[PDB]
Amino acid sequence: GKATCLGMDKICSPLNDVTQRKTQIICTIGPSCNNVESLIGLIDKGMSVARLNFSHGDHESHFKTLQNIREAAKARPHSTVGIMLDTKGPEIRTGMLEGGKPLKAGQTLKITTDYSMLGNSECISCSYSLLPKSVQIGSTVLIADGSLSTQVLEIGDDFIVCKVLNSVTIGERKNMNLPGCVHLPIIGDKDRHDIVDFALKYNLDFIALSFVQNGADVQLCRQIISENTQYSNGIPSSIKIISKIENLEGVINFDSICSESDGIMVARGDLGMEIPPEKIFVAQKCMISKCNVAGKPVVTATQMLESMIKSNRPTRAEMTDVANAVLDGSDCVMLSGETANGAFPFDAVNVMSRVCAQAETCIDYPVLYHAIHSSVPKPVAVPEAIACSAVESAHDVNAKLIITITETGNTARLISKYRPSQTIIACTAKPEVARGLKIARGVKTYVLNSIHHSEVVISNALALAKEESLIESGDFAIAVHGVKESCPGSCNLMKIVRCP
Amino acid sequence: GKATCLGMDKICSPLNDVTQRKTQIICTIGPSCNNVESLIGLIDKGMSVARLNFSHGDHESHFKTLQNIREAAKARPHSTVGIMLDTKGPEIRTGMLEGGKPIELKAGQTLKITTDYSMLGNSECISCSYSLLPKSVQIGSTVLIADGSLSTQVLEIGDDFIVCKVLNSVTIGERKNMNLPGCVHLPIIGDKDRHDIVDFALKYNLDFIALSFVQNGADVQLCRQIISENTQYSNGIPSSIKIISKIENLEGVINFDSICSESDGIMVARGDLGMEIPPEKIFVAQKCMISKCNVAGKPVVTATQMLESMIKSNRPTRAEMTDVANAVLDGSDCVMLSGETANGAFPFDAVNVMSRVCAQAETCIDYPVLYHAIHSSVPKPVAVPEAIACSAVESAHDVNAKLIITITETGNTARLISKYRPSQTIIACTAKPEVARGLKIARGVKTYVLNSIHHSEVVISNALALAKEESLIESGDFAIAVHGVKESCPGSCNLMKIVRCP
Amino acid sequence: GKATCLGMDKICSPLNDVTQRKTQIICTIGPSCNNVESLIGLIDKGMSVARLNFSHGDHESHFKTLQNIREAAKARPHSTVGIMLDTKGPEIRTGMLEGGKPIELKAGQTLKITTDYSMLGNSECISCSYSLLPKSVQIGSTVLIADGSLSTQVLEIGDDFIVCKVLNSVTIGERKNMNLPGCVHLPIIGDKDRHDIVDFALKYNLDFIALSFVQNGADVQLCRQIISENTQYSNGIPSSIKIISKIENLEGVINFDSICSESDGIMVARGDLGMEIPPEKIFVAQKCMISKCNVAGKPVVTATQMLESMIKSNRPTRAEMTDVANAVLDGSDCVMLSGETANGAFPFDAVNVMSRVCAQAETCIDYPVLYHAIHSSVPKPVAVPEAIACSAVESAHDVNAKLIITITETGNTARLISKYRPSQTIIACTAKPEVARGLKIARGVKTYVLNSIHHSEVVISNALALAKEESLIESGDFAIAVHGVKESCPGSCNLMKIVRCP
Amino acid sequence: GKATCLGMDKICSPLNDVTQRKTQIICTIGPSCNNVESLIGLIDKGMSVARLNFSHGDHESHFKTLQNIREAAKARPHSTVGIMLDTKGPEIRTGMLEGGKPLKAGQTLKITTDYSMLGNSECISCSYSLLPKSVQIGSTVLIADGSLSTQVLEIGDDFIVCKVLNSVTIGERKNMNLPGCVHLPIIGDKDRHDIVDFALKYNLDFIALSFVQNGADVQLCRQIISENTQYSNGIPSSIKIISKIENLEGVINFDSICSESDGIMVARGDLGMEIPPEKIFVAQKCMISKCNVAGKPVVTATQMLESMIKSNRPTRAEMTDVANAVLDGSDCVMLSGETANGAFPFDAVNVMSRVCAQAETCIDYPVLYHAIHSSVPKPVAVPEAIACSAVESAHDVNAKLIITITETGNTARLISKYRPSQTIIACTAKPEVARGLKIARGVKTYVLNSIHHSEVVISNALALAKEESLIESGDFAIAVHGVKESCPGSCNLMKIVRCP
Ligand SMILES: Nc1ncnc2c1ncn2[C@@H]1O[C@H](COP(=O)(O)OP(=O)(O)O)[C@@H](O)[C@H]1O
Ligand SMILES: [Cl-]
Ligand SMILES: [Cl-]
Ligand SMILES: [Cl-]
Ligand SMILES: [Cl-]
Ligand SMILES: [K+]
Ligand SMILES: [K+]
Ligand SMILES: [K+]
Ligand SMILES: [K+]
Ligand SMILES: [Mg+2]
Ligand SMILES: [Mg+2]
Ligand SMILES: [Mg+2]
Ligand SMILES: [Mg+2]
Repeated sequence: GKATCLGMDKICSPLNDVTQRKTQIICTIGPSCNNVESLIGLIDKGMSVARLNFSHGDHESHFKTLQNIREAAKARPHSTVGIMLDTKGPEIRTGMLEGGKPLKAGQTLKITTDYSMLGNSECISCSYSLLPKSVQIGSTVLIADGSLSTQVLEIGDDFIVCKVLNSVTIGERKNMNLPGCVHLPIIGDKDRHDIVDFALKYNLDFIALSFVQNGADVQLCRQIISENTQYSNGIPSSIKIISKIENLEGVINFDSICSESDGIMVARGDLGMEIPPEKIFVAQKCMISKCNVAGKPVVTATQMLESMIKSNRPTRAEMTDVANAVLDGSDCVMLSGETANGAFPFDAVNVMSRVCAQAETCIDYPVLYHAIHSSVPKPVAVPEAIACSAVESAHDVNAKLIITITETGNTARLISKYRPSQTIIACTAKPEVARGLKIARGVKTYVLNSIHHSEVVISNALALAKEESLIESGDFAIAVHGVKESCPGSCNLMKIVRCP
Repeated sequence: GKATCLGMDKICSPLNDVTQRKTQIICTIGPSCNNVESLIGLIDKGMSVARLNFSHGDHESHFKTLQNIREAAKARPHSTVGIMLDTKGPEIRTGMLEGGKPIELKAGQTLKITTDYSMLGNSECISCSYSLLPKSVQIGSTVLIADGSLSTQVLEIGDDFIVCKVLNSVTIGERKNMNLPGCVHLPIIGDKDRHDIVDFALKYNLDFIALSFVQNGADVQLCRQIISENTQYSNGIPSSIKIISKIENLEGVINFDSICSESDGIMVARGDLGMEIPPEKIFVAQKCMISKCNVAGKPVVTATQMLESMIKSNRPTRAEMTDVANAVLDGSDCVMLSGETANGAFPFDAVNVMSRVCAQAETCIDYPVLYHAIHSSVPKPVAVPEAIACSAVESAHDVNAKLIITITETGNTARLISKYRPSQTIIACTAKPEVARGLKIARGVKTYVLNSIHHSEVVISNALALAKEESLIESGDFAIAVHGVKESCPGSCNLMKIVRCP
Repeated sequence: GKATCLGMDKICSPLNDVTQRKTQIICTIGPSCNNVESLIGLIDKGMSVARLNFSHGDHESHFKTLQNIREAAKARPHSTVGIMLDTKGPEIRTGMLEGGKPIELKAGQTLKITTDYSMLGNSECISCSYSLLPKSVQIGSTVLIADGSLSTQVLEIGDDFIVCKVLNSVTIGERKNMNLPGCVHLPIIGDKDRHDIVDFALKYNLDFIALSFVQNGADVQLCRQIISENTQYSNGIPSSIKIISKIENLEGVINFDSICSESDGIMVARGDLGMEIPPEKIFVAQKCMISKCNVAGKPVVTATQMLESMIKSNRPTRAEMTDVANAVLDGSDCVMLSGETANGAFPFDAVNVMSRVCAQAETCIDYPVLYHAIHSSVPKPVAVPEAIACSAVESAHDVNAKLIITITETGNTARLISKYRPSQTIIACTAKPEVARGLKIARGVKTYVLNSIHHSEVVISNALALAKEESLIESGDFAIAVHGVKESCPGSCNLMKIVRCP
Repeated sequence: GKATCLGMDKICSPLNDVTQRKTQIICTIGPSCNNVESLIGLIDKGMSVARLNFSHGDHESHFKTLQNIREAAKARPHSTVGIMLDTKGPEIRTGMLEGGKPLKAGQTLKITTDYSMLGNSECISCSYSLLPKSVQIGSTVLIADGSLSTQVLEIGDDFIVCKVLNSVTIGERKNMNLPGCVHLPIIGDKDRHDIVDFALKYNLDFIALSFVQNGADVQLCRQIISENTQYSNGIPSSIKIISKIENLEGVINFDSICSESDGIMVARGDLGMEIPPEKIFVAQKCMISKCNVAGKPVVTATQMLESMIKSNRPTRAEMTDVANAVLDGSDCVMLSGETANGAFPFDAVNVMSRVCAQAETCIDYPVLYHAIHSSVPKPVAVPEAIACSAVESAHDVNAKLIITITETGNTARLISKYRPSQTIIACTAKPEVARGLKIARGVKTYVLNSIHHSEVVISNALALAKEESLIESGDFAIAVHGVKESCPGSCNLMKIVRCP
């Protein structure tokens, strides 16, 4: 480690201190940060994308929250905020309890498939009616992100009984996992409805597709998008499909899924089920690596600052956990309970940002570039060659910025794949192109009315980047754009400019 | 990363973990595992080294525990257990609480801290071992307690006390450590520490001195002077006891290169590097120091308490396992259990978990990349043993050997092989038990203690037989054997055999 | 080697050499190719640079030849021809023979050598230009004649002569060069050489001074002082004429690093490094000096006469072609024809052969290995032009471009691109002819001279059109274009375009 | 180039001077060095292998020469000399002339298929009776190692007429080449006879198989060896087959030929025919590289010191030519006319040796080892792993020698493949194993009565190597051998010993 020890040589000196975070941040929006004032708070602390978990909320609160995010967005024109719909999918939920939270290690616990039943510390409810017919005796049934472990003793007609293996006092519409076993579709009636009549209807940027198990699941979601063009004038939506790997089937079929998807989302808590706890990091590190090579953005969806749901400070363990997620090659990190129903959403996003910024300094960039550069077969398409020259030139002359003028975001995604030390600024006229880039590592975006006068776009971008403390006068920047006529002809070029 | 994805390809198949842990494990010995039956329990779950924290216990319990470890050692002749004395040094401690029970401090509350150690403290007022506490703190100063779990800010400074605003909701017990601003106001090696080194570590022939709060090369040179001067208990030959320098402050990090060079090993804990290094920067220091050690060929211990939840629980968290795995991937030779073994409800389960996670994380190491990295760091020409060490590791990989055997009087070649970080378990065959124990912080070194090492053919036969009974190798598998010949080689020489297990 | 075996896979298929030579060619101008029609002949077969060896000719023939080269230049506007003055320097020459005819010396015979230059010599007695010849030789000393083709051993030393035992059966002509023991007894830059530089090279605005027998940096600094002091013929601006230091003795080899640094290029001949370096060691020196030049980014010329057989024959030998190929593979920017063009029977055929062999040897270069080698030799950060140069060469490879175009007022970026040794022909577009001519020793640089370079879009259009008519590129093929923008970039900048040939 | 410039740094210093040649040397035996005193002369100057070109000589002179080589061999017990039979094969020869040597550019030259005809400067003879029926008009016919070029004007019943393209005065049973066109077998009646009743009969070491065109040609030669066991007690001879690539067919089929053969022989003069002169080096460099990877010894058979047939000194061009042959990766070089019918055989071998020694110092060994090491797939057989450790250890501790005790020469051939800077000494009880190793780069051999006491073999080898100025007291040597019992078991090992 060379870059990591240059980091330690700075820790041992009096001096300024310069770090700008490139890892994108997803914030799960809920009661704790639902209003316009909180969402502006999250944007300032470094929210890249707003996540709506459609496992929670109702028709009314979903619409209200969308309006609040977009009102908060208008109050910060220099920050672009992506909006992600996270599908319910074939999840299984506990039913509601009598009053509040109930369970002691060694006890038996009954689970009924009558959801309309107020549960206690002996009998609880289950949303899955085929629960007895999809379980054997000795089967492990995990509850609440796999915090409560149980073993099935008895299987009835419309119930099961489970031996509790943990002392814990948590409940109320928490998730249930049935490892190795679930006769539910990946994209059900509700999910096809939520995609068409919310994600497509209100022109969202990301569908986080829950429990993806093979390429065909992603092809199905793409078919729904191409078939339902009613809310986009008859042009298929450019909304991005982020496949969530939540089970061993997904891991087995990763190569196919990763290829079909626009991105990948992995959580340690989900893979916990069928894959032994001491093996999960193997799967997570490999899938992230595979994504880095494929040039597909990967999100570490792991809840990594759990202590910050109740505390204003995290633990040292939690910071090391985030740092390793970044060093593993994560494009993007995610806050769940810390933002959605926690006491310190702003502090949680702030901590996540600072740790990410620090972990990014320990990346040996040369090693990483030459690794990815040698993975792509030659010859390549012009944009990918321009992308490489941008990243190479930037390093060679110690530029602080890479600016790309784009109608699609193609060149920005390609530059992001080569993982430069410099912040990427994607200058575009199309807001959905700007929002769509907000899971890509290191991509800030500037939304303009025109991109036709390249000299002016680069001038205005350098000026705005100056006011965002990304660059100073005399510093180098790489500018990248196409020319349509008299280049001669059409072309793509790369300028090494100086910030005035 | 290709080794990581070969790991994932196995997760998705019908087969049956075929993995042997190479990362060494230190177990802190205390009330929870003090007896002979518990210590045998720790050996079976994979204890490499027994740690005596001389911040705790008294003259009687220290000696009693030493006898118990060595009785447990006799009950497992095929496992070698190193014994480490961890010095008190210039630490600062909280006093006793009211007839026990851990107090629940609430964020926002005030906490008084007195210089009268003989005072039974409560959830408003606690004690401090350091009499110059008020004269070494300003108002607004952060004072960290219990491996920096409780953060507090000083409101008032009295004659012989301070008052502190608690910044955390947290539950802390008795005689926990305190950290104060600066870069240690006491001697590194005091009267007690020079006494503990000479009249315990040297007197009872221990294997490791874990030197607390090392701040520069001179601190290690001082400890070496004490060892060389005090030869009374070792017939007049300086003890070969190994000095493991603990980096517990920014001064130590600044002076690491010097410390690392002087020391036989290095010990780092995330919990100690609290203060002066911001929490979000510590991993930078820890990863760099571990890397530097890997290059230098000095064993490095991650002393971080990483399975804290297992002090009260039978199972760890998924976060804690990922934390251990990353410590191993970062390049740790050695991991450490503190509260999990010393005063916890599940010592055996804690060591078991640590072992299994370590074994899994080791499969994700890209070995070729790591070997060629370290091989190209050493300048040529080299000493014969280091050339033999490289050929052992190369040959082992080339023919897919399961074992590297070294017959040694010193442990020199074993330490060298360990530095090149082979996938194969190293077995150091020796007639000197202190050579065997001394190797137990070196990544991947198991040891076989014999009465003689004179007949090389027999030592290798017996080692392959023992390795067979330890499920390290099977019949028909290749092993690399490495030893010297004293006469008629011709002359003296060092050689490397590619043998087959019968 | 994989590029070499891709070459062999093409030798075994139905297709049709698609290859353009990048190695530059120097042609020595003399009686055999002195007229305007011959020089146009040399341009068409691939002459990069015209060499005037001022060891030969007189004031009149030098001026006449210069006019002929420049008239030939006007008759081929799309080809740029550099003009090189090769200094006499401290050389020693044989005198004239009896009304001509080359003498046949037989191994074992004696040969007398007199200090009376005005003496018509025979196959027993020849002349010498150096009056201190007897006073700078011992008995048994080896005296080499005609680029070290005739070896002789001194038997007797007289007042104003020596007698030598011939060691070779060989046929030598008039006014050939002599080499004597030591590490040059004359000035490097004499009265004649300072005169030839100022009142010919500078006076008539030549492009290269080939500085004979350079022995250290100070020799090159002296030549630079003469150029900077004598600005009379260039309006008071120091001439941008390029100094190519010739390493012709062991002193030069010893001091190479210094010489190479001071010089704009380097010239080495196997024939010169005769004596003090054993014949079987010369390739060691030549390969090393060429390598050093490749790293330093200074153009190096293999001045070795490699097609000697083609002075009398229409065809070369297979040995001579392998010799040229290896000169190119060794990393030569530039090759040279001497007798083959200057006084030979087949100048056009000689240049033609040199071109075809060079083109073939260039296909066997593993380019990736060569780029990453030179890229990792330069420390970061770098100047903008060198970063643009790298991106040009990388982009060119990545998208399989056939051309790299650079618009330049200096030739700076062209020289930098040339240093990274791309597979693509470089076209340096410039308004200054002396910038175009100055680039003609740089590997792979063709040049296009325009009246203006103000409209970048038009320069690139016209360059692609001209490159199309020179069979360098076809419609639909990619080209890299590289130039500065002076205003509204924003500001000034340097950029790289990936364009398509129409 | 690092090693090449360390060579130049030594050229510029006062100091000792230490080089030992590893490239093996083949000497073609003929009238100029036919007697016992000359052959001892060649051994001292550095002859590795004696070549009998069976295109020349008769039954009597072949046998006489074999006796002389073996008498010369007995007079130098510390030097092992391999003996190579070079087959006539499907070659074509000019007939004899009237008295002495005759031809002017532009003239016509008649060629008759009546071999029993004394030829002049208008009409010459040809050994190939099907010459008119295997040529078209405008076909190029090369004579005397392709020195005389001609174009065919007319084709008769039993003749052709050719336009001479060169002024040259050379003749008398010289070779003829017909590029692109020859209805002769690779192994004819004479060649099967020469192999069985000379090479096998008198227990020679190498068959240099002329004009090999594919794997099947080598398989045929191996069939002859396995079928004819009469002169070797019924055990197939371990004689080595060196396939000569003399035409484009051979180059096309190289991979197959190289795989089947024990070695490869390439001459620039032979490939000159069908492959344009300016392309030959491409073929030669590639085939040598391919051999280096495959671990098969390759001989540069090119006549490279032609000037030394008449002169006591070579040209600077000729030395550079030899040096490049070595740097290209040649295991072995060859003298033809320089030894066979030249004025200075001893000087020719001496020059070849000195140049080879110098060119070997310019080899960057690390680059070459890691190149070949990464070409072999793992896992490997024990001997190849021992071979690598030998070469690695040798470099790491700067050993001067690698000693291998062998019954087969297997480990010596493997060590030779990894191209160490150190001389390899193959200690063996079997002389034909010693002789068989003499084309392998850097292998000297010591023939003993026993190899059973390993300690004594290594002692005696270090002592002999001391007397051969290969090593001094205190210098390191690598020793490599098998142990049959009590290793424990059987094994192969590598010792780092010190020369006493
Ligand atoms: N849209 C929402 N409406 C109400 N509560 C929400 C919403 N989104 C999240 N939450 C709350 O915040 C928590 C954040 O966790 P998250 O990962 O989104 O859900 P889950 O508990 O299903 O894993 C949820 O558990 C829930 O208590
Ligand atoms: Cl943005
Ligand atoms: Cl052990
Ligand atoms: Cl040109
Ligand atoms: Cl030999
Ligand atoms: K969901
Ligand atoms: K302690
Ligand atoms: K000259
Ligand atoms: K033959
Ligand atoms: Mg969740
Ligand atoms: Mg502790
Ligand atoms: Mg000359
Ligand atoms: Mg021949």
